[PDB]
Amino acid sequence: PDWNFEKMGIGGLDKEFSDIFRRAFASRVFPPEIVEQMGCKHVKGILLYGPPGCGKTLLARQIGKMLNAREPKVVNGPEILNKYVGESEANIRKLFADAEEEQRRLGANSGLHIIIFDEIDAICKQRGSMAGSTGVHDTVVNQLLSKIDGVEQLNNILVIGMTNRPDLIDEALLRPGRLEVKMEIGLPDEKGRLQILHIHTARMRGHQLLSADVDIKELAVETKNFSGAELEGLVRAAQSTAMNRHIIARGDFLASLENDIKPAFGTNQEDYASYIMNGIIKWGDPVTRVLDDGELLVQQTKNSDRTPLVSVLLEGPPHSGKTALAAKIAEESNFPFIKICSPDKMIGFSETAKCQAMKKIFDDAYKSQLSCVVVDDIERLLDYVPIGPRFSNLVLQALLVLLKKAPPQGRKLLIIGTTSRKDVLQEMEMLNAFSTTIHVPNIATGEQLLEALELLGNFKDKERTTIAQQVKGKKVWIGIKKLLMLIEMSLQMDPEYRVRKFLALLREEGA
Amino acid sequence: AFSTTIHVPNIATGEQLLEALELLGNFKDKERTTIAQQVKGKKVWIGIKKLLMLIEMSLQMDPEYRVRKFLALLREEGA
Amino acid sequence: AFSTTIHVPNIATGEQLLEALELLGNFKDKERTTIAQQVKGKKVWIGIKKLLMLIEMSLQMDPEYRVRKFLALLREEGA
Ligand SMILES: Nc1ncnc2c1ncn2[C@@H]1O[C@H](COP(=O)(O)OP(=O)(O)OP(=O)(O)O)[C@@H](O)[C@H]1O
Ligand SMILES: Nc1ncnc2c1ncn2[C@@H]1O[C@H](COP(=O)(O)OP(=O)(O)O)[C@@H](O)[C@H]1O
Repeated sequence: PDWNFEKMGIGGLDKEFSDIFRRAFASRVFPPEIVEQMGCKHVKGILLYGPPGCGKTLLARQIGKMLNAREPKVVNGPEILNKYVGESEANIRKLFADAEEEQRRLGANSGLHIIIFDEIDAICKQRGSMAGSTGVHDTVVNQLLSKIDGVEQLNNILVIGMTNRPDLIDEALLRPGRLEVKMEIGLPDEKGRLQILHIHTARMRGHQLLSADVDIKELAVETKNFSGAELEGLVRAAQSTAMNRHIIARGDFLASLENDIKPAFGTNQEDYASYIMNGIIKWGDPVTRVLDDGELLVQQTKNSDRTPLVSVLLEGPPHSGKTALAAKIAEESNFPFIKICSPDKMIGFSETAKCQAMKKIFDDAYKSQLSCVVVDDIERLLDYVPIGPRFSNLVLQALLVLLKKAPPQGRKLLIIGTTSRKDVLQEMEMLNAFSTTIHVPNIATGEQLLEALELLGNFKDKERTTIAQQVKGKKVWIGIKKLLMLIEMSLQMDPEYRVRKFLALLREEGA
Repeated sequence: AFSTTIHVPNIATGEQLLEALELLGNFKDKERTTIAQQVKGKKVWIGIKKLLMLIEMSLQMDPEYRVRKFLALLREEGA
Repeated sequence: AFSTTIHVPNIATGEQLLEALELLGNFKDKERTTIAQQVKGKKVWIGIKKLLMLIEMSLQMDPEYRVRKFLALLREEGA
């Protein structure tokens, strides 16, 4: 048995490699004298899927190193497509034909010619047969499988499939014998990451550049979700500070410093700022009780085995910063995975491009254990307008099934809408699908207003005395983003005229 | 085009509802009995998949306020 | 554009019904005496392609509740 992971190359996924070893590759490592009776033909092909950056391509070559081929030829799918019809399929034919010579020449004792596809998922779209929608590339796959399971079948081969979209592949491409067996890779647990860190450090520890104040046990777990690929870049970044340390003139952690730089596959901390200008200004009880409620039912999820999915939307009148509150609710529990979906970046897209950004985000999210995702300004991406009813049916349809779509077993998430008007939604039947709602009343009163202004501190006691004298009495109904807007508009004034400008403008709010 | 149809009734009855709690065991005898005093001679029309979210959302709470918000959020739906 | 039409009628009479059942032979005369006394004087609008579902869907029950369900189902459509 040659399958031990004390060999350094990869780690953390030990069970999955064990499995392929268990049922996939046992035939090829066993004394053949027995099986030569049984005539058991080997797996010709295998599939493994998972997130992109989790070190799958070093598995394949490692089994090639483990059980020696001449060498791998690795290819990328898009590296072969041609406008000219003949060329693309022919390339594949060359790849296979390299082996057939040895197989027929040297019979059935030949060594493996191994193949790897970096991503199939474009080429292996599931063709379907009818007069229309035959397909664009539906004829390359025929040549492929005809090589795999075809006439003059060969036992001289091994082929590795790779994808991040396992469901689009045709079911016959992967029927048993052509590729029988599938494995899932999922983003590694902290144990796998401490192994990986042991790996990439193993030279540094030996060369003793980094001798001190370095613990992988904490430094692994402080990140709950990363890809093993980024960590090597991280280690390279960790290597960069010692070289950026000698710009001034034997190694230090800069990891705690640099982790803020890195966009993860998972959570990001640097996207708040555009959404959070000012932080969370608590003007009164409703604000704090709301985000307290957020902190309340988040625990529901994290402590629930029977409700993986939960959902709310923060409704309220406009310009109350519901977006910001949702962002804070995300930021409050230090989740593994948080992400924004917003029209800001999906701008100027068709009804089926933004959908494919959205399915991308959630199926990206499904495979994390615990997550919080947020969608802002539902009305906008739904492309709602009152004059005419107009919207894209596609979007809400594909959205609400996701609100009713449970992720795979053992993974849980909550989802957050910021919709500012729900009458449409009640009419449009998204509101029965959401579990529950939050009214976010905008500030209704001056006694709360001046309090907030004291928290900001723009205005003096006299400037504030002005307000306190004139109106205690009105109930002003105002969204706060507008408040900030016009104080900044009055903050520029002749000081004597500063305040009553604010007041006069403020009395134009309506209702 | 469809041959026949079958109406799944939603759960009208408090007793029937109470039996499910009795079945699931999310709630203890003391509170369930408190509900029995509270809700009987009563018709309640709420969804099952709604119920799950209710009992759990309350089941994460401190016990004193737990049931109180439960039936409050339940009575949020009259019919 | 159509040169002519044909109205196809739908089964109007327990008479046509029960003789159709004489034809199929699924139900024998004894139970049909009951169904006779049930249909006479009343009108029926149902087409047979739906009937031929009702026949077997009732058939799969035990014989005693057989015909009572059959007609009791047909109450819905006949009304
Ligand atoms: N606790 C708070 N109360 C009120 N406003 C806050 C609070 N915390 C932050 N904000 C402010 O909310 C503003 C965000 O704007 P806002 O999200 O209200 O526009 P919007 O509501 O998305 O627009 P629309 O009303 O069309 O949805 C920021 O300036 C932010 O500082
Ligand atoms: N144990 C491991 N787990 C995850 N990733 C690893 C591990 N060991 C190495 N890696 C990194 O995983 C990366 C995989 O990159 P590659 O396979 O080229 O892109 P993709 O993973 O998207 O196909 C490699 O660059 C490698 O540095």
